[PDB]
Formats: sequence, C-alpha cells, structure tokens
Amino acid sequence: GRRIQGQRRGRGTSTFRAPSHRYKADLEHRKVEDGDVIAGTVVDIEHDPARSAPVAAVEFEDGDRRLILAPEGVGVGDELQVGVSAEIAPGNTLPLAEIPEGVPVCNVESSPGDGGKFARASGVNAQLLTHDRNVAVVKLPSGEMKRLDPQCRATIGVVAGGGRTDKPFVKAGNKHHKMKARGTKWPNVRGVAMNAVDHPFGGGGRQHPGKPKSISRNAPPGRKVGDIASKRTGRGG
Amino acid sequence: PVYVDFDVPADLEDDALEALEVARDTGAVKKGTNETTKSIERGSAELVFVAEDVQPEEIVMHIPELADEKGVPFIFVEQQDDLGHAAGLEVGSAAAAVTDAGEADADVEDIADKVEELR
Amino acid sequence: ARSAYSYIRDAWKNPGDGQLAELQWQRQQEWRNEGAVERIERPTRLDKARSQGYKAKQGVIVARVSVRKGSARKRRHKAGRRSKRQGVTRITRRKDIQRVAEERASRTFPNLRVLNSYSVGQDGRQKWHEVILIDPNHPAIQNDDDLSWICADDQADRVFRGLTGAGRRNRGLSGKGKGSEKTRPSLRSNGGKG
Amino acid sequence: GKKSKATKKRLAKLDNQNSRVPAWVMLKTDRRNHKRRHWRRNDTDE
RNA sequence: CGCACGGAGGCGAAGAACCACAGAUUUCCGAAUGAGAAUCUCUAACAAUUGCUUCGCGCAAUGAGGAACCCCGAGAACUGAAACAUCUCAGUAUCGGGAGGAACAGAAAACGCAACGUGAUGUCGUUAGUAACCGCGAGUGAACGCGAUACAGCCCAAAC
RNA sequence: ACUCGUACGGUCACUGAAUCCUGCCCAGUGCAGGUAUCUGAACACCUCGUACAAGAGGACGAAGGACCUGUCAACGGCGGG
RNA sequence: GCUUUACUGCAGGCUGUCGCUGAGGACUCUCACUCCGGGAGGAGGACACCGAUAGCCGGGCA
Ligand SMILES: [Cl-]
Ligand SMILES: [Cl-]
Ligand SMILES: [Cl-]
Ligand SMILES: [K+]
Ligand SMILES: [Mg+2]
Ligand SMILES: [Mg+2]
Ligand SMILES: [Mg+2]
Ligand SMILES: [Mg+2]
Ligand SMILES: [Mg+2]
Ligand SMILES: [Mg+2]
Ligand SMILES: [Mg+2]
Ligand SMILES: [Mg+2]
Ligand SMILES: [Mg+2]
Ligand SMILES: [Mg+2]
Ligand SMILES: [Mg+2]
Ligand SMILES: [Mg+2]
Ligand SMILES: [Mg+2]
Ligand SMILES: [Mg+2]
Ligand SMILES: [Mg+2]
Ligand SMILES: [Mg+2]
Ligand SMILES: [Mg+2]
Ligand SMILES: [Mg+2]
Ligand code: NA
Ligand code: NA
Ligand code: NA
Ligand code: NA
Ligand code: NA
Ligand code: NA
Ligand code: NA
Ligand code: NA
Ligand code: NA
Ligand code: NA
Ligand code: NA
Ligand code: NA
Ligand code: NA
Ligand code: NA
Repeated sequence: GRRIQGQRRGRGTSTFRAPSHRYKADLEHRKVEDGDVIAGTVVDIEHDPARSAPVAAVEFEDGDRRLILAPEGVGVGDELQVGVSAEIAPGNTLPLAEIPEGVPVCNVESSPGDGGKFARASGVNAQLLTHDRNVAVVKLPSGEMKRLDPQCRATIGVVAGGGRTDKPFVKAGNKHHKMKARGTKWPNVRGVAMNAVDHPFGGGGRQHPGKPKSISRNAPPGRKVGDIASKRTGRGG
Repeated sequence: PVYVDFDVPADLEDDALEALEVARDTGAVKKGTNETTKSIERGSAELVFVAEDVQPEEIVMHIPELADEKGVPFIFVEQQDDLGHAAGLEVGSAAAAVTDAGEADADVEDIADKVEELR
Repeated sequence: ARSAYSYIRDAWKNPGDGQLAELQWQRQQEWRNEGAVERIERPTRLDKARSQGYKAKQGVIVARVSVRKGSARKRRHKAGRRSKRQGVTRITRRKDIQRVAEERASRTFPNLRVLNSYSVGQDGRQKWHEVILIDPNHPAIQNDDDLSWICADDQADRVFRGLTGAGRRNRGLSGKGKGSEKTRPSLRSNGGKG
Repeated sequence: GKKSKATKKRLAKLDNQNSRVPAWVMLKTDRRNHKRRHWRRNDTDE
C-alpha cells in the first residue's frame, strides 16, 4: 500500500512543521556563575505563540533582555531573582535544594543547567515534596514521582494561563486558528474512512476496523496504529 | 611516558648531556635509535640516552627493558632536539648511546650511579 | 643483530598486550576526536611504513583515515525484487575497509598518489589505517631511483583503479595458479565473476 | 516582462535572422530562408 | 576575391589564388578558478583541495573533454524453467569513480600430462561442452597441458 | 520532524453538536501484566567422537509460548431447546 | 491494485551472546564510552550507543 499519515510526518515537510519563524523565544533559565547576584525587572508581559500562554520580558542587571516562562501573578515592575540566594517568592528561580518543601514549582530542569523541561504548559505545576543531600523528589503534573538532582533549577509558582482548557473550542474555525500555530496536520480523517491502501483500518463495505485496535509495541511503523500497546481499553472493570 | 618510569631532575640531565658532548669529542657515541639498539645488543654500550618527547612512542618503547636485561644504564632527556645537539647533530635524536666514553668515564659512572639510586 | 625496527614490528603482532595496549587505549581517545583524514608527521608503525616504501624525504606524505566497521550501509529495495535480491542486513561490500580508507585519503590529497597503507587498530565502531602518499611532481621524488616509477602518467589515480597492494589482493590476484582463473588479468575481462 | 541586456542581444539577432535571402544571392546561385519565424505562429527560446 | 554562375569594385610579375609546415591574432560563456549572473555584471584574485615552501599563491598539482576500447566499485527486471521460489536472463542493462594510446596482468609461498618433468604475463587455436555446478530439473561451465604470437627481466625492506 | 514544544502537552485511534442514555459477555482473537513448573537459539562450559576438525549429546536458559490474571467507548458476540 | 491465521522471504521491534570493555549469581569501583554544564565540574558507567550474531514477533514491504 501507501505510507500512512504518521509516516508522512517524520519527513518534516512544510505541512507537518511548526511555524518556528513565527515563534518568539526558547524559554530557558539564565546561566549564573554563582553567588545569585542576578536580578531583573519585568518590563512587559507578552503572548507566546508557541504555547497559547503569557510570557514575561525581563531586563537583567547586567544589561541582558530576555523572555521568561512566566508563572501566574508576575507583573510589570516586579523584581525577579535567579540564583542560589534568590528570595523564596513567586517568579524567582533557584535550585530545588534552596526551595522549601511543599511549594508549587514550574519549569523544572531534568539535568542541572538544562534550562527547564518539566511543568511548562498553561496553569500547571510540579510539587516539590522531599529534600536530601542526594535527591529531590518532585511530583510532576502527570502525577508521577520524579527523583531529581537537588541542583536542578526551577521557578516558584504555577505556570500562568491556568484554565485555558476550561473553554470549549465550539467551532472548527477556532481549532483551525490554534492549529495553525503548531506543528500539526489538521483536520483528522479517520483511518476507517480511508481506503485499504491508505491505512490498516481502511476498506470494507461499511466502516469498521478490520482487526483489533490494540497493537503490539513491536509493530513496525506503517502498522502501529489504533491503541498502542494498550494495557487495557474501555471504561469498565 | 609509557616507557618512562622515573623523573630525571633538570640538573642531572644537564650533567648527562654535558658528559655526552665531551664523549663525542673524546671517546665515541652512537646517534639514532637503530644504532643505539645495536650497542645494547652488542654490549658496547656504557650509557644510553632516551628522549621523552618521542612520537610515536614505539620507536623507543623497547629501550628500557632491553637495557635492563643487558646491564646497560640508561637516562631520560626531556627534549629530542637537545639530545641530537649534544650528540653533535643538526637534527634531533630519539636515542643516543655513549659507546665508550673518554675523559668523562668518571662523570658517566657517577650519572649511572645517580640513576640507580633514583631507581 | 636485531634492528630497532624489529621491536616496533614485534609489538604490533599483539596490539592488545603490553605497552602497545596502553598506548592504543590512550591514542584512540584523541583519534576519535580527529577528522576523517588526518595528515601526520611521522608513521605510527615505522617498520611497516619503511617496509612498504616509506622514506623520510620530501614529497612523502602519511595520513591516518578512520572508516566505520561492518557491512554495507544499504537501502532496501523500492521496487519488485525476487527473494534472493531482497536482502539488506547481510550484504557486504566487495572492497575491503582498508581500500575505502585509501581512496578517502587520495581524494583529500588530489595531487598525490597512493603508495601503500597499513592498519593501526580499531575500536568497537571504526577502523584506522595509515596511508602513504607520494608527490609525483616533487623533484626529490622524480630523482629517487626507488620511487620515481610512481611519477609516470599511467600511475595517475592508481588507487581508484585497484593498482594498490590492497587493491590487487582484494581483486584476488595473490595466487598465480589454482583459484585465479577469473581474477587475472582483470575482474572485468573475466566477466565480473572473480 | 523585463528583458536583460543579453536577452535583448539574442532577440535582436533573431530579428536579423528573420530577413530574406537577398535578391543578388538568387542570381549568383542561379536559384528560401528555412528559418523564417513569425512572432505569433512561432516561438523563440527562453 | 569560400559554398554562390549578381552588381559594383578590387587583388595579383613587389609572384596573388591555392597547398604544407611554423608563427601572430584568438570577444563572451564554458572544468571556469576574485565575486555574483539564463553568455551579463560588480570591486585585484590559482575559487576549492593539496605538495614543496624563501610560510608570500613564491614554485607546482588536481578539476573538464574524448568514438568506443580499458580498469575499479554499485547492480535490476521482463525472460527461460512451458506455473514458480533456488537456478536462469546476468555480473547483462543501467548507475558511481578513474587511466591510457592502448589499458590490465607479470618474473611463482606457480604447475602437479607425479616427473631424472615444465618454468613471468597477456592473447589466439585447442584441450571441451571435458572436469565441476544444478528444485541433480531446466540450464550452467573451467583449468593444467599442447600448438602458436611475442618474449625480459628486475628494484626495495632488513642484516652489515 | 514533532520542538523557540513538556502532560491544561502531543502523539495514536474510535465516536461525531445538544438532550435522555450507553445493559450482559474475557470462551476465541488482539493488547497488556504475572508466572512454581513445562517449553525455549547461539556463544561460552561439560561428555563422547576426531593425535585436530566435521558431528552426536548434556548442562544452563533470555525474549517468546504453554499456564494464570486484567481489559469490550478492543476485534466482536447477545442463540436452539 | 488490494486482502489475509495462502506459500516463501525482506525491513522493523523485542531479547541472549561476542567485540568496544577496564579495577576490586549477587556486589563495589573508575579509566574507556554516553549524557548535562560556558567552564570548573556533575550524572551515568563497563551498561548504554555502535559493529556482529542468535531466538521470537513481524502483509509494514517484495
Ligand atoms: Cl488542541
Ligand atoms: Cl592514487
Ligand atoms: Cl608441465
Ligand atoms: K526472476
Ligand atoms: Mg524553546
Ligand atoms: Mg479535547
Ligand atoms: Mg501547519
Ligand atoms: Mg475525523
Ligand atoms: Mg471511501
Ligand atoms: Mg494494508
Ligand atoms: Mg459508522
Ligand atoms: Mg464504526
Ligand atoms: Mg585483457
Ligand atoms: Mg525589421
Ligand atoms: Mg566566475
Ligand atoms: Mg517461466
Ligand atoms: Mg520443472
Ligand atoms: Mg553464470
Ligand atoms: Mg590446473
Ligand atoms: Mg640500492
Ligand atoms: Mg549534546
Ligand atoms: Mg502481497
Ligand atoms: Na476497515
Ligand atoms: Na590523489
Ligand atoms: Na567468485
Ligand atoms: Na510567440
Ligand atoms: Na585561432
Ligand atoms: Na592551478
Ligand atoms: Na602560498
Ligand atoms: Na512458460
Ligand atoms: Na505467470
Ligand atoms: Na539450482
Ligand atoms: Na605432452
Ligand atoms: Na474474549
Ligand atoms: Na481475552
Ligand atoms: Na489493478
């Protein structure tokens, strides 16, 4: 048959790429030698086209002007600090070790100095639970307990723009506009609505998958479709 | 480095090279690794010199152990070009051998003794 | 008596033992950070180089080349093929890695010609070979009785036509009797069955 | 369209090639321009 | 005073035309090389990769072409087997790299008519559709030797 | 590539606004988890064989399978008497 | 052309083993190797990646 849509994706053609040239900033934590003597002032609050969430323009002491992944409650004029000795207030960034347990955090680093990887989407947050000289246990937004190096930096507070998901798109056009700002092909044609040549579920006199939807982890691309290595399906039991 | 098991102090090296110079003018000296190797094998070697900046090291790797199973004393020189100059060459030398000194036998003997002590 | 060279040779008989082993473990760290073709001032295996024709003279060049280990980096068929021709994984190229190394070196030095080459080890994913190249235009070589032969026009791009030692062995020309029916005088004249 | 100096030279040449075999060549050879090109009926290159 | 037999005019005994050899001139693009460009343009140029090196592009090299031939790599399918998978078509078509006037091969870690024998290598004739391979099906398929052609034998590494 | 992205994400599928709802079935097939025991290749190892080798056998045993469990808004099923 | 528990194979995934690969049937370490860090250095570590091979799955494809 023909390559399935999921296979066309990987080639990285225009249709599947994110409108990168239209994006504003790669939101990473600043690098500080040590000491913490790095503070800046929020100069503006802007919309981030890559995340449908606000972002903050900060002007640092040493003349550096950069956009920052903004937590809720950050405003123009506010002074933010980054470093070991940073104050424990919303919007500041310091290593997990300097953060008091039980405090909501966002933009958590996976490896110390990577600029942040976890809890960055609208209104989310990680929960710093356990401290130690060896490991800082953080609960990610998915509910998972993550063991991290206490040296991994993070920002105090929950990510801004919380509740974005609360409102329905209502119409195709609204989804369309959002989709145009992402690396995604939309709308979505169901496999079962296609011809056999185009998809493992295509074909038939009526619409139905011709086999069980639960596919093995070992299935090759072009065949891995439907419910991937599902431990279970449905709602009952 | 892989063939170097001890560090020769700058002052000892100076004495050694000076002895080599009076060795070429008085007695006899062999220049070059191939000619040095044969001295050790033929037993006509009294003191062999080995540079430490030899690249590749394969060229001189064998000198130490070969010397040991021949009773022939050996000393390390930091630079290849200094050994070549001391031997009287316009070019450098990875290894040299004092084949029978001369009006330096006193000093050479001491240098050999100073090295055995230096282990 | 034994030449000093015999000691370099003897060391290389077992590159995984003794001082040489420690040398390789150290060197390869630097080599893996070097490029595809690196010109080196002196051969790593002096005895082998001299044995193959190397001379500490003007116009004689040496370069270390790294080439990946393994079989053919082959693409699977994109049209009809009988089962026999559907393979990908087990297919290996007909030119040995050493020969690939020689060509990569010669390309790097377009004006030079390959004289010979030899192995200097490998790690888990690549092999290194040092190639001896010669400047057929330098008068220090045009006047050398032992090397001037390489200056002739018919020796141009000798490596690309398999006129190299590794080229000739890989072409099955080693044997002069049984087994060389389809190799001598050339693979092509024998219908490509060698 | 915007013609370049080189394109212009070529168009000029094509126009010149589009002339007729002079009257005297007929007499000299004791008796056709096989490359007569009309702007509408024919098509030039580029 | 080309093909080309017009008109006008001119050249040639200061030996023209014409032919041979040698030299002069030889725009732009073109490997195309200062940079860019559908043959033009912009402000000194071996661009790029290399060898030597007075370490300065100072001295040099490579690039691209050519009717096929030649050498080194990559390598189908129709087809045949009265289907078809190994096999066959075939190492063919086609593709990548490269030399020359011819390539390639070549002075035995050979042969093995086993010998008290031959004596570098191509090629031609033969050996022979033989030996060998093969759903032991269809098909596939040498060599030594011999008769010829032409003949040529040497240089390093190391020891010292 | 997704991605100047990080679970309020984005990938892979099914259904197809709202309203009232969405029953029973895990035997087969699929996916997934577990597994005393059974089965389970090659290398290395042991026995035999061979002055070596081919080869025969053994021991150990991964994923997988048997076996057990979960799962139908998973493929699907919801009859005769 | 298409399908599949048709025949035969081929990618791909999983898994053992060998090489890279090192020191003291469960374990410690650091030196290759990998990742993070501008750097200092940190994490991981003879595993993983990669090369080779073996078993299972394998109309994704011929
Ligand atoms: Cl969305
Ligand atoms: Cl060449
Ligand atoms: Cl004979
Ligand atoms: K066929
Ligand atoms: Mg970013
Ligand atoms: Mg939704
Ligand atoms: Mg788009
Ligand atoms: Mg749809
Ligand atoms: Mg339809
Ligand atoms: Mg299909
Ligand atoms: Mg329907
Ligand atoms: Mg349906
Ligand atoms: Mg021929
Ligand atoms: Mg006109
Ligand atoms: Mg130009
Ligand atoms: Mg047939
Ligand atoms: Mg038949
Ligand atoms: Mg054949
Ligand atoms: Mg024979
Ligand atoms: Mg000579
Ligand atoms: Mg990296
Ligand atoms: Mg099919
Ligand atoms: Na279907
Ligand atoms: Na070359
Ligand atoms: Na063959
Ligand atoms: Na026209
Ligand atoms: Na001319
Ligand atoms: Na040039
Ligand atoms: Na220059
Ligand atoms: Na037929
Ligand atoms: Na048929
Ligand atoms: Na067959
Ligand atoms: Na006879
Ligand atoms: Na069931
Ligand atoms: Na079931
Ligand atoms: Na059709």
